[PDB]
Amino acid sequence: QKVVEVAPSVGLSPTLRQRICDAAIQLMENIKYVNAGTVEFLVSGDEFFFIEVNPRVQVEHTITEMVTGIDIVKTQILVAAGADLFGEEINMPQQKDITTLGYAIQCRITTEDPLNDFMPDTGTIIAYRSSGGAGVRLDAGDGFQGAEISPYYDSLLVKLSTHAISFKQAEEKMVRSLREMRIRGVKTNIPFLINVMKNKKFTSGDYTTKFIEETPELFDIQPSLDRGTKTLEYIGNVTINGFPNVEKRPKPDYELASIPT
Amino acid sequence: QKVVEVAPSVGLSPTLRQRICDAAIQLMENIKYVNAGTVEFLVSGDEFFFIEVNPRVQVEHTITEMVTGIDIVKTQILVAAGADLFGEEINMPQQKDITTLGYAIQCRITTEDPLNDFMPDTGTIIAYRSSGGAGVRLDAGDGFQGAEISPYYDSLLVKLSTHAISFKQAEEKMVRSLREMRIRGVKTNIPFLINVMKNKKFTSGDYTTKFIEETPELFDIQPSLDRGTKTLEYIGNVTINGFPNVEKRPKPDYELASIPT
Amino acid sequence: QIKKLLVANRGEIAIRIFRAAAELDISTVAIYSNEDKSSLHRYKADESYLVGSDLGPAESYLNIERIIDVAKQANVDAIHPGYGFLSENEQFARRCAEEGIKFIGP
Ligand SMILES: O=CCCCC[C@@H]1SC[C@@H]2NC(=O)N[C@@H]21
Ligand SMILES: O=CCCCC[C@@H]1SC[C@@H]2NC(=O)N[C@@H]21
Repeated sequence: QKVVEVAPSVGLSPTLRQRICDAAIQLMENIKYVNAGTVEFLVSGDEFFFIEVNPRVQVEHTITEMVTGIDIVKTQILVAAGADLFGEEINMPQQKDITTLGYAIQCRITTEDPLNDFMPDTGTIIAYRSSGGAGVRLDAGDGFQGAEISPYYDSLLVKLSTHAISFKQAEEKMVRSLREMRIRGVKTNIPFLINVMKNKKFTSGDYTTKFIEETPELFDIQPSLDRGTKTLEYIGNVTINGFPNVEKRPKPDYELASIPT
Repeated sequence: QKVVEVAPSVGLSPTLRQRICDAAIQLMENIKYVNAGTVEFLVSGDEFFFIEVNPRVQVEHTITEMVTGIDIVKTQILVAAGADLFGEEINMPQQKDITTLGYAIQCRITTEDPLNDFMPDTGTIIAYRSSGGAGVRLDAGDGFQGAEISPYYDSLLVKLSTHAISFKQAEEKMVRSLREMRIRGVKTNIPFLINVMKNKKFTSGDYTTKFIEETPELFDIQPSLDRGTKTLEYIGNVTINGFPNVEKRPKPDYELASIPT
Repeated sequence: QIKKLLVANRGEIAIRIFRAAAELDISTVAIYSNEDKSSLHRYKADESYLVGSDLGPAESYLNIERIIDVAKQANVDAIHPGYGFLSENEQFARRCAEEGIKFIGP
């Protein structure tokens, strides 16, 4: 289960990544591929292997849009209309000029309770704030200040994605939204993505596929008391049902006491 | 009024902008300049002119961040500490590693009413929805939930910037995004903004600061039949003040025998 | 040459495609199951149709022929399968063709 994606790769060498992208155009050139398509590979040192091929867009296309400035999805729709990718409708820069500018990261915020082995939680969403600002991309899914997520589907509140000149800049900046996020009503997985985001083994950029299993210090102790929620709850109780002791009338008017200091 | 900002310049040839930069840099390193700074030129043919310096950030710094991938306001702060530009901290590329990948546009969403002399509107916001997705950047201003905006400050609700490899593509991105926004309870400048975006003579790139003045039809603004809003006004009205000839009873649709078809 | 586009999918990616489609001045049709009654994505498209009265879980997004039903009934020139349902279904791809609906993909 893919948890977090980076564009482009890191630490992984510049020749290596060259021969892999070469190899990608090989397979697809050879069989005359058409539309968006992910060539999968597996990297063991200066050595890779083919795995499979996803013959459609991916969840993590975001990433590749942000480091090259190509709308993949809009392009799909123009390809299927007949577009030359080097005509005036797509504006594909020829392969030689296509670049990456910096590093981007995606993580999908879901309703998986990491306190309960990532069981999708459901119900109404009754408080919702996303983020925004500098090279922060947001793709809304199921989540809005209104209504509810059902057990039937891939839980995914928000695709959240960040972008900077340096990986470590993008990691900070991804952390900083994850926290601004404010979802209430359904538990979520943010707390676990934060710890992934802020792991030393992450930035160093040399992370294996077993990154996760050999790091127990990712599933970690804090349920969060509902600080101001418990407070709205007290206030709302007293207001409707009175305070047991005290002439249950409206809130009396009070002379403002300037307070010496 | 700076109304719409673009980066970089569509209308300048390579060697002009290269000289337009060089000049600015000439000024700034000649007098020791430190931190963020903007040098303004007026441009007629193949000749710049120096106009002013802005010794800080400007609203439209985001547009530069989008195409250089360098966080301007971040660095400001790093610089104030004492960090170096090309050191671990700021990770600024050397002058000839810096580039534009793509083009970005900035729009500032205000409550300035176009039909009424660009005069800031006042009051509570009764509906607020924004944007997101490919190429969209949003910097929160005054708008949310149910802010009252006051007549005391520059009304700026959202800063909206978009980003793609083609300039046209950034435009048609802007217009998507503008058309998505819902701000309710105040007038805004969205339609005027839509109306500059759509304009051939802005898409052409070749535009002068005489643009808005010699394009009168920017002000041609039809309000469309916003069904949704109107229907809520009607239901609200009847719910509270009832119907003419009709007595206030418990609301029918009271046979679950639906309708033969 | 695409005037009207349908998305055989739900959630972020239907939304992603709808935004993409608008950028291109193409009308959009969405589709939803029952329990997707109040999904964001259903509200983000120019047009929206229930996929059949009777279908439950995911079965509602995997029904090749009924999605085509909606597709034909609404004058659609192309379908974007998105990812995760019929995105990778030969049947769907093939049947789209036979009916003059452009399958977006390979
Ligand atoms: O009457 C119901 C509203 C909730 C009352 C709770 C407050 S806390 C202080 C005071 N002492 C109590 O045992 N109950 C009220
Ligand atoms: O004052 C009563 C509430 C207003 C209801 C307005 C509706 S619109 C159709 C019909 N024509 C009227 O003059 N009033 C009702």
